[PDB]
Amino acid sequence: EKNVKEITDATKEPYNSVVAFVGGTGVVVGKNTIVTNKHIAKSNDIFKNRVSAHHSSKGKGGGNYDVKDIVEYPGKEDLAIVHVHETSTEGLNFNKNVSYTKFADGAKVKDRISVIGYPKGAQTKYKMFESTGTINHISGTFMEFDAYAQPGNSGSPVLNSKHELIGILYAGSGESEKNFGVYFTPQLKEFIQNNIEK
Repeated sequence: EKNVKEITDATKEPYNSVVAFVGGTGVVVGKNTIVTNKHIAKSNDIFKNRVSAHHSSKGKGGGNYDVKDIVEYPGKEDLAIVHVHETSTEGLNFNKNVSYTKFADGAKVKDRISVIGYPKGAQTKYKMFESTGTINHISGTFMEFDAYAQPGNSGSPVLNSKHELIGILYAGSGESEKNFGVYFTPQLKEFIQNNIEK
């Protein structure tokens, strides 16, 4: 499926839970807590760069926030969580400018999904795009879906028809029209919930 539309204003749910990294995308899951891919978190840590809360072309941004620390998932799964300092250098509060996306118990094959991220964000000046598709395969922690994705879309939220979080993108095949995701089992939901700032 190639149905890709620009989200020109990202101040509303669920788009205000999506954040921009340099190399890709994350989701806001709880207080001061962002979920993304491992290499997105790791390579950002050695440049010590900021994250942008729901940046869009006409939206009015949610601020730019420094990273506190990074917690990686010990297993094989491409999952890292990221903590921010909640006060930006403009004085914006993180938790007043995002929403927390809900989990999504669980998913089935042939479900319609949305992938929201920043494909080729360096070339677009980081426009937010929504891409729709369908889950073809779920096996344990793995899932496959046929929504159009460009790199970019590393760590992009996969949402169901009720704006709830099924998982995140980590890999494409090969422009890509079969892409692979980290499907959030209860065990993965346990890990994320335990690492939300309180």
